[PDB]
Amino acid sequence: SCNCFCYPCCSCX
Amino acid sequence: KEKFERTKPHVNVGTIGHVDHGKTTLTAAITTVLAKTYGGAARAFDQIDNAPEEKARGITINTSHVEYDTPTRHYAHVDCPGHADYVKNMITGAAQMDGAILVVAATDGPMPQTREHILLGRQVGVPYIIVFLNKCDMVDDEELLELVEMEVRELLSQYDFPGDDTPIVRGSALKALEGDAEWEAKILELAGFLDSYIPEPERAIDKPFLLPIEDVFSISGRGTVVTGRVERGIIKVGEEVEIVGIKETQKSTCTGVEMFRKLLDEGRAGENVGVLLRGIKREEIERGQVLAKPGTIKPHTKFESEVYILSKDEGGRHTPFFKGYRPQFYFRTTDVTGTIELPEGVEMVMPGDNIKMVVTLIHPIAMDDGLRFAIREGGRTVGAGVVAKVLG
Ligand SMILES: Nc1nc2c(ncn2[C@@H]2O[C@H](COP(=O)(O)OP(=O)(O)O)[C@@H](O)[C@H]2O)c(=O)[nH]1
Ligand SMILES: [Mg+2]
Ligand SMILES: [Mg+2]
Repeated sequence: SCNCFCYPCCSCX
Repeated sequence: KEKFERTKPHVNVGTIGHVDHGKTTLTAAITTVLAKTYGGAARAFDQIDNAPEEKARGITINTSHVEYDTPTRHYAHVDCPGHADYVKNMITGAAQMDGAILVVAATDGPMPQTREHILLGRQVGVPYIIVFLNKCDMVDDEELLELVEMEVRELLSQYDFPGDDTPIVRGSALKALEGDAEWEAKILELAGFLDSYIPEPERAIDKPFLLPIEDVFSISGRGTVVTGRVERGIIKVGEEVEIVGIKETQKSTCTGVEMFRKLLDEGRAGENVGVLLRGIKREEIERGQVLAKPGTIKPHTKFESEVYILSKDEGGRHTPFFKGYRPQFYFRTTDVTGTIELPEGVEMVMPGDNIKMVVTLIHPIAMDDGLRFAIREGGRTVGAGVVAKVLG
């Protein structure tokens, strides 16, 4: 998921 | 100029020891002699002495950073004006020290901050110390020189450093800085010991994988993802992980990694990633737990620490705290209440004090010696600490 340059986030599938 | 590629091994060092023993003069001497001999930028006393303020873990510290090279290695070096700056830097880990240069004036011998910096060095995990016996231009005898050397070795051994094996350079930071070839040679000797005695430190990427968990969410029919910044190491798709702290330790497998909405085969140290886990439910994992290489980290509730309490000016408490103080301990991504045991005969801790504290948390968290933490209380940061010894 969910970030894009540097803040917490994600995904995986 | 190839040095712009930064391919040489990198070592973080610094000058420690009692006020006025010559730490800043030695720092200027090291940059100047190494610039003349091998090439680099020389730094003057005034530039290093006028240390800018820098914020650590919510704490203001005055720190000067310099860099210098030897033919085989690159050094980043820290030097600070006051003893309080060394206390704060060492406890917070704001300045990394792969090795320390303990400066001892031959004229005064070991002094109270000499002992305190060796003691803190041991508690915070400074792994190696080399000694620069300074102001030898003021001591023409040998009975006092061999005596101070002997006292320094015993002092280092008193705090578990190998005093007998410690390189001790007898020099004059001032005379080398003034360009005297005989004294400049003692600076080259010191730099040679930086090269030979301080081993190349282990890079965060080569350490066992660790990720402190922040957010947790499910991807329908694919499993649970945990987000965080990879603290150290690498996680690869297909590798097993342990989920450590707060609750009983669980096992899982990394089945995916994503960063900036791009699916990757791995997550690396310093990267803000999401990690997809096999067979873990959303409610079985939480913030503050860590993902780690199996068997490399354990959960603990009790530990010994070195803590620095913020002064009023640093935005900390205005009044001391006492035994009975049950504040929140901030570890990586969460906070936990703990009970504190102060040293024998200590009833209060004043703002600005640093002390050894034995803490017992209400629940376990993944920890090892050297882990930093903050102390917070309704609703500000009152302290900063480092785990000195895990107790169980
Ligand atoms: N005679 C002599 N004086 C020195 C030497 N190194 C430092 N000093 C002097 O000692 C004083 C304090 O030195 P400084 O580098 O500021 O110490 P610091 O507080 O440890 O950084 C200054 O007046 C320096 O010029 C040395 O090798 N010989
Ligand atoms: Mg200084
Ligand atoms: Mg003495």
